[PDB]
Amino acid sequence: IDGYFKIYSKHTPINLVRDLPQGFSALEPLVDLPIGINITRFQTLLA
Amino acid sequence: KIQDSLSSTPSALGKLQDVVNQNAQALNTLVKQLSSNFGAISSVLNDILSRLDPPEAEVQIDRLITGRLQSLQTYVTQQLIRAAEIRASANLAATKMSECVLGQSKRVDFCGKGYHLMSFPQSAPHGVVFLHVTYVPAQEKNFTTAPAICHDGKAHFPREGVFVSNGTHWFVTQRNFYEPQIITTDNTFVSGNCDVVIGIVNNTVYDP
Amino acid sequence: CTMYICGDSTECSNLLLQYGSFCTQLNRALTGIAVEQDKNTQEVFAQVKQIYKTPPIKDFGGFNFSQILPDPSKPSKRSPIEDLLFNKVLICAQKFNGLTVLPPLLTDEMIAQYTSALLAGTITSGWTFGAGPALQIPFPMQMAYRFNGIGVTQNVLYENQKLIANQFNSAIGKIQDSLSSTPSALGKLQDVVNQNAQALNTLVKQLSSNFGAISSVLNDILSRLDPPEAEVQIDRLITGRLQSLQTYVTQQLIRAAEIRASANLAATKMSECVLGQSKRVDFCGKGYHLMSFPQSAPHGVVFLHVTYVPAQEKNFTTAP
Amino acid sequence: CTMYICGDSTECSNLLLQYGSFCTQLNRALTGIAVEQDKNTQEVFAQVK
Amino acid sequence: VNFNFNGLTGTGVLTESNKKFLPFQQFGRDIADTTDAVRDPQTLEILDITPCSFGGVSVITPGTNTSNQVAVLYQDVNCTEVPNVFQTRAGCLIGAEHVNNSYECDIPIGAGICASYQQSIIAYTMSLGAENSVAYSNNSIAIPTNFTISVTTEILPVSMTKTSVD
Ligand SMILES: *[C@@H]1O[C@H](CO)[C@@H](O)[C@H](O)[C@H]1NC(C)=O
Ligand SMILES: *[C@@H]1O[C@H](CO)[C@@H](O)[C@H](O)[C@H]1NC(C)=O
Ligand SMILES: *[C@@H]1O[C@H](CO)[C@@H](O)[C@H](O)[C@H]1NC(C)=O
Ligand SMILES: *[C@@H]1O[C@H](CO)[C@@H](O)[C@H](O)[C@H]1NC(C)=O
Ligand SMILES: *[C@@H]1O[C@H](CO)[C@@H](O)[C@H](O)[C@H]1NC(C)=O
Ligand SMILES: *[C@@H]1O[C@H](CO)[C@@H](O)[C@H](O)[C@H]1NC(C)=O
Repeated sequence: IDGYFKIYSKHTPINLVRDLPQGFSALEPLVDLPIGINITRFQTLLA
Repeated sequence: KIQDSLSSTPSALGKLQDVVNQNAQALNTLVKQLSSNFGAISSVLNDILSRLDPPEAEVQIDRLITGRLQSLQTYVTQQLIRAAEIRASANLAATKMSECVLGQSKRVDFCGKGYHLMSFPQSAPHGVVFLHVTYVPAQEKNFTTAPAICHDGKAHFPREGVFVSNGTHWFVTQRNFYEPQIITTDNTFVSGNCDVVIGIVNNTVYDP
Repeated sequence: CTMYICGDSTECSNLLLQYGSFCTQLNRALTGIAVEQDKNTQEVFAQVKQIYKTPPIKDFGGFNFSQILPDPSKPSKRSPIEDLLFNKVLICAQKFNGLTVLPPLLTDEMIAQYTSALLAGTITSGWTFGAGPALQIPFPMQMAYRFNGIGVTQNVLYENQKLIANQFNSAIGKIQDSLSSTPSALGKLQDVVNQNAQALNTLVKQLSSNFGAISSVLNDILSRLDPPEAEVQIDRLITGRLQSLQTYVTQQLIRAAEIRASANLAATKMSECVLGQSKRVDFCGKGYHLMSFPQSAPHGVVFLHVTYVPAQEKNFTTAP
Repeated sequence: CTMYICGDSTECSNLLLQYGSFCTQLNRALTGIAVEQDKNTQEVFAQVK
Repeated sequence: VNFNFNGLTGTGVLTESNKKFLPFQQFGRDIADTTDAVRDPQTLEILDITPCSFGGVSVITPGTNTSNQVAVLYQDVNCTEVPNVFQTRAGCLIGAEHVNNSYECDIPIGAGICASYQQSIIAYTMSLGAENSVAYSNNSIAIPTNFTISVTTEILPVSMTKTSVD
């Protein structure tokens, strides 16, 4: 958005086996990347 | 006292002097907005038309007219709210006129401070002055009371007044004026007996 | 107007002064409003010549009133149910933009003093204290006077006085429970406090409104614009913010007119329902009016109207 | 405000949004007026259970 | 002081804040959506920022027919910060001598203080209307004997100059 590539992350405990927990958390900003790119596609990297 | 107090004390008619003064200030204030610049090169309308030509004047004057129109609109709207307040006062004045002047009100402290008897209209500049004649208790006297009277075992209650504790000669008098009268069946009534009310002093009644 | 619109800016204040007397009529109007609240408050509560006090022994003819009258138990001279009303029903943040709140002439302790004195006056004097000097009178004969006034004979009161006292105390308990439990019960007062909170919060959000300007924040406008451009942008801000303040004041004048009508109604009810016995049916609450009780509230009054309401039905045949 | 002043126009409504809450207090006031007539009518006519 | 914190400008008094700001977040706002807290840009202390105390000034005076002595009201301004000074909830009133006698309100100040001219100008805790302990008891009745008739003038507006502004 508007010249920023903004990345958020959050680290919390979880206790579910197979689902998303109930409860609330907010993602804080880490760094503001000054890259004016057009991003429309992604792929997840696994090891 | 009204003649001397009003003749001496200028603020005695402050509620009317203030309403006339607020209308005078509203009009004088409106004139000061006619003397106000509002952002314009000049506040004087004759000077603006004498000063500017149509090709520049239409845009600059449209701006000046816009500002003066908001000022006049503000005057009229604010004047409408004040008029609503005078209108409400006028509704109060007309109601006060009809039931306090053209009648007798039983509403306590509605038509002046005291028990209202009558009012007299007086002409005033753009308003009315009411002379309210009211009954106001003055001197104090202490008495002992009782909730009811047990005469022959029946409980006697007053129709109109309150019992006075002379000390050996209890009397009943009208609520707003001490004038003791003998306790009789013509100014009291009998209903039920004295065995349930707490505090009856079982004094004597007369059967005229 | 000067501080709110051109806060801490001499150049902006001087530009605002080019609109003539708008600051003298808006400040005069708001001062008149503040004076109007001191006058209406003084009409409802400071309508009694002297401050009457109850005796240390609160023997009010078997009708307990320790619920509505102030308790020495609280450090404040406030009542317990009234304390519940006060607890149920930023000022720096408001002040910081020049929109301050003036203290009442009568403090909350002084409003409590008037409601205690006026309520004590009603209990000890009926209606005579509102028309002159206070007479002492016991409360059950006062009930007899008010029943006679409403066209109900005294014998019903005196024969069931213990039951009526129990019903009144239970009714007070019902008020305690209803107001503590039900939040919307105080909607008539919650709406006035809420309208004032919204009016000031709306006004500050209008201080956060841009109105067409390059920025809504006045300190940044003066820090960002030189007088040649600043004159146009500030004139835009003066028109928008001044019209917003004019709208605020207009809402306060119209709302004040409605509150004024309510205040005249409250003062009329105070005098005729509290300081007397009204014969106007359904004027002072639903039922036949006996008496009313003032209670202090934030910027307002709560009336406890004691009314006679028929319950059980019975059919009879009649004749003219 | 959107329909009357910027009727069926998103660009005009978006421009109108620059005046903050004037439409929330005008629509709130007029909604209060509508509620006000229902409240007054209910006091005058719906005064019987 | 007049402050400038990373572009945030204003005049006020700087105090220490106890808010737990997260590491990337630098300042806060109130319900009014105006700034009320700042992280100092050089040392990482959390500060609250408030403006300096101010308020209107009302002039307490007898009329010019009687005296030129006045008292000055700083409404909701603490005494200490001002440079017969009486501290009250409404503020510090300077030039009137505080007395212990309550009287009827003449020139109201606010928050329980009224002033009157008695001669000199005095400041006092307001009377709510003298004092009258009523001799109430469960068995005492008062009844007015002699009465007086008083006429009070109450003035109500009826009309206004009928202006018409074309
Ligand atoms: C009480 O009544 C008697 C009648 O015998 C009368 O003479 C007297 O003036 C009354 N008042 C007092 C205070 O005794
Ligand atoms: C009157 O009251 C007295 C109380 O001292 C009581 O002894 C007496 O029986 C009562 N008289 C009647 C007729 O009830
Ligand atoms: C006062 O009210 C309480 C209820 O909290 C009641 O128990 C008490 O009996 C009342 N006092 C009197 C003297 O009636
Ligand atoms: C004025 O300041 C002093 C200390 O700075 C404080 O103790 C006092 O309470 C303040 N006055 C008011 C009215 O808050
Ligand atoms: C006035 O009241 C204060 C506080 O009660 C007291 O300290 C003082 O001595 C009183 N008298 C005078 C003459 O100031
Ligand atoms: C009542 O008071 C008035 C004073 O206004 C006095 O002239 C009159 O004589 C008094 N009458 C009685 C009966 O005390």
